[PDB]
Amino acid sequence: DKHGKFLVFFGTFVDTPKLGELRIREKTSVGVLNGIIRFVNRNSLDPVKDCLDHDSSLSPEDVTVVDINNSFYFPGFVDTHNHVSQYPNVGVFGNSTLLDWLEKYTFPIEAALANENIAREVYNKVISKTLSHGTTTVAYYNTIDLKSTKLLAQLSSLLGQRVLVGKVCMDTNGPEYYIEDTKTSFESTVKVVKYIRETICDPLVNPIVTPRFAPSCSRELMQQLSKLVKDENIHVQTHLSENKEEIQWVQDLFPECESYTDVYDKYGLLTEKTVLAHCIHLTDAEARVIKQRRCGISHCPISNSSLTSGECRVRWLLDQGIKVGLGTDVSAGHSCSILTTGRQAFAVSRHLAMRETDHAKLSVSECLFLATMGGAQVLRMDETLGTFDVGKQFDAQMIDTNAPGSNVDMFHWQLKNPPLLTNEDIIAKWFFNGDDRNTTKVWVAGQQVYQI
Amino acid sequence: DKHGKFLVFFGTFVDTPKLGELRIREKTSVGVLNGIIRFVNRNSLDPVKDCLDHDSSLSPEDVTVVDINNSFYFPGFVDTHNHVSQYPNVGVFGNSTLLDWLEKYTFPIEAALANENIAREVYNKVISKTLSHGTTTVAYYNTIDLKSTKLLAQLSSLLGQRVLVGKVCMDTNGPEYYIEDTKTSFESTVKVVKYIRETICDPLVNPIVTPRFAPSCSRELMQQLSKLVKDENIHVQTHLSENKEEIQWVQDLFPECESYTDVYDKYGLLTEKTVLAHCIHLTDAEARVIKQRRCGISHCPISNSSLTSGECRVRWLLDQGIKVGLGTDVSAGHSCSILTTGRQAFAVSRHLAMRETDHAKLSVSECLFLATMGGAQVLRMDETLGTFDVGKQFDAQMIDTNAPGSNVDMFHWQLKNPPLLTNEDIIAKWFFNGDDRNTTKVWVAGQQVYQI
Ligand SMILES: [Zn+2]
Ligand SMILES: [Zn+2]
Repeated sequence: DKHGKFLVFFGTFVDTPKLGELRIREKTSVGVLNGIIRFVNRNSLDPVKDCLDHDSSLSPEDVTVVDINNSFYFPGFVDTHNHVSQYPNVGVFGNSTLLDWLEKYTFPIEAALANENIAREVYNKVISKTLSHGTTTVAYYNTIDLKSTKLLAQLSSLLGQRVLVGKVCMDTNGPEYYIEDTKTSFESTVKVVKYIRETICDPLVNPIVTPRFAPSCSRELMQQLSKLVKDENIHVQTHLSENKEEIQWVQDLFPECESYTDVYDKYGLLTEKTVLAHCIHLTDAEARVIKQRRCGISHCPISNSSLTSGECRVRWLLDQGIKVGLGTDVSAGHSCSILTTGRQAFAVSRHLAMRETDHAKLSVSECLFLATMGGAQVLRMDETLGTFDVGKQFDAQMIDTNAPGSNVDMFHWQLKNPPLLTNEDIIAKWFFNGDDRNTTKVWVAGQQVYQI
Repeated sequence: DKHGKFLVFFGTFVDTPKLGELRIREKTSVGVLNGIIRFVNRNSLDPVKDCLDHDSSLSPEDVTVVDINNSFYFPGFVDTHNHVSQYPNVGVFGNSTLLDWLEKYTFPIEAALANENIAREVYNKVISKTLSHGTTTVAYYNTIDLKSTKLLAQLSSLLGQRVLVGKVCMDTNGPEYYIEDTKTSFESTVKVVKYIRETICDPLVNPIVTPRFAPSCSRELMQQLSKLVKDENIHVQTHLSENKEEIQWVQDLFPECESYTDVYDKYGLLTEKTVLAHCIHLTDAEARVIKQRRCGISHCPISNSSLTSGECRVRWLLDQGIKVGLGTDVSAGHSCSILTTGRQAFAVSRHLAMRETDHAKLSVSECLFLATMGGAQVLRMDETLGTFDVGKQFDAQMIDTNAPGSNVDMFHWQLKNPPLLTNEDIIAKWFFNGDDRNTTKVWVAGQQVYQI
């Protein structure tokens, strides 16, 4: 436990303060106290003295130095969309697309997690696994079950991950074994919000109102949830414009509205803290509404490709000023890793560029931005998360490209006559061939929550 | 060393004898002697007795039992296209597409490997790394250098991997520091073929004539190589129809020919043992020629996406009766893993299916076929490689989904009321979230060449 202890981390710090930038700070000291970065000193010669210069009140006794050539600190990844309850089905989907996959795999597994013994095992596994891949902040969809959603929030608090935890709302178009009535769906949401805020009462654990998607939620439910969201200033998360059959269904179910996006708009769910997953098939008018309402988009490339949903037009969304982050979308996406997700965002953008010009491509640094600051923006936490900057939370991971078993390797003669690698090249090697085995330590709010 | 010892492997064996099939044989005994599978007995109750029943000459002393719930044998992967010399640049390519990437990264690194000290390090690393990912057979492009290509063949023999080793041929359109004259390019190819066949003299190590691609090879060189290929019955490998600027260049360079494919056809390089990498932008006429000449195609999805080359129409090629395998295409593709390659073939086929109907999608089992039997077909080795069948080589890997650090996990309650996993589902979980850490042992020609 590091509360009350002044920390200073010394070494190389890599982050992405602006889309397209990759900031690499060598031989740098980062002072941290009670989870908050207090200073960042490049070319630091004396990390302890940097702390004493920063605060007259300190003595050398009060300072803990943490010392990092092939290693660097990187911010924690932000997973803006993850159905923790679906994790038993990662890799399991066959030839199916969205609506068949929901019926065949997803409602069955979510219903099964009403068993607290199963749910506890799944939650412990997913929180620990995502942390081990460097995910420090995650927006979780759970299930319609109040009690299991409360357990997920409790275990999140215990294990030290930064989370938003949602009870899924479904009062229409679900199987009889896995559906709510309207009053229960609303009242259970009120209870979970109060329980998280007043009982769990942990700055790292937030509620989030979670209408599953428009086919699952009546107009009455959406309007009731809207009012709660407004009155209590709560995050919202839902799916939008993922699959062509889904979109046709929404049009058939809500023909009084102009579009899928207009359904959420008219029934009050589009806010500055609304996280919209997928957003593939949007019209220009829909994207314009999203921009105007200041919602954020969770780009889920692994799911989108795996379920043959489509290609998210990430550059087109960014070009309009919409904030975009990455989501794993477990289990439609098979991976718990936002690094894996970033690699697939890179690939998807090139499938689009094959037809839509090079403008559509995302660079390595842009994908790392989406994986960190982008997700922080989508969660309206970018003032406190996503980079190594004064005043922000020390949510961070240690990357060691020479960790045991690493698939990232570099020959001595490549390191600064044969061609030499830049620092940027080293980061790219981790981006493409790194995995969890290179994440050796993870900190959330300046507390070490994971050790390899 | 297992020569002279009758082996019997007992456990679960998984392979793909026909495209679209996934054959799972539990509690099965596979007898192996001097690299060759001698019997496959399902529901074996006594593996030693199975050997004694198979061969009257044996005594129990002569039999070595190898005993495998979460583990199975799978055939070795076949990497039909890998530029080992480019490995220092994996992950390093920036925003570039093919022709810029060649000039900026590839000719510089290949030239640098004229230094035997560098080359030896790279070859040891790539052979060991690919083996550790389960690749038992690989077709390597090296460089234009005779001596380093000989070293690669020598180290391949020493380390036990099954290989085809090519000296690259370039006598046109290269930098002055990295180009051959025609006579040297041809005569050095004659020497490397003789050295591999007569000096290395190892059934696991074969030569392969390697015109880099049409822009690099004069008409005179291609015709001279053709005659050698025919007279000495040698494999051929080259690139075909990867990138639109490349294709335009070929048309400008060979306007007497009808197409890129027609260049290779007219100058004699299209044979039953020709391995054609990429094959993205083929006309119907080109694919028809490939079918008629019985060439095989190396599908390289990671490279194709990363360099924004295009989408290989794998189903369309298979539909015409052309054999297709997988290639890593190190370093345009960042990964040494054919499992990673298979996952990306799965994804690419769905990008095509988004526009070309579900017919274009490849299943998990089909990708595992391309990764094993498909590559064996492309190399004209499918009678002896690619499945667990009598008379074939024991090129195999042990997959343990519970190996240390595994990202493939399964809850006890999922294993045969909550939904249960099939055997096929378990294989899919490894396909999507497995990596080298699940490959715990690798055998080539019935000799263990790798241990985790
Ligand atoms: Zn989702
Ligand atoms: Zn290649």
